[PDB]
Amino acid sequence: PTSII
Amino acid sequence: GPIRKVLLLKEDHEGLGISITGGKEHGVPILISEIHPGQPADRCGGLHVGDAILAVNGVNLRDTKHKEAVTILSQQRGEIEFEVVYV
Repeated sequence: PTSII
Repeated sequence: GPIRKVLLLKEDHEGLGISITGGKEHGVPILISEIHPGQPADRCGGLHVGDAILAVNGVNLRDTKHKEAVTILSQQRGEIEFEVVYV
């Protein structure tokens, strides 16, 4: 799982 | 490598410019997987793909699940201190 912030 | 504390300046209208993977449920640190060009993390010059984010503004993220770490990171404003390490 990848998140962008 | 050694722990570094790195400052990032984020305007309210922009994101940090970082992709994140990892977290407690994966048995690995919160990890920077991408640094996006022109955004605060790129501009600061001190954050790199492969860095583990140990803490942000004194919030220890060494043992936090992905979602909650991302939420904490997303809540930070202005001049933000990242404690990172490239082991």
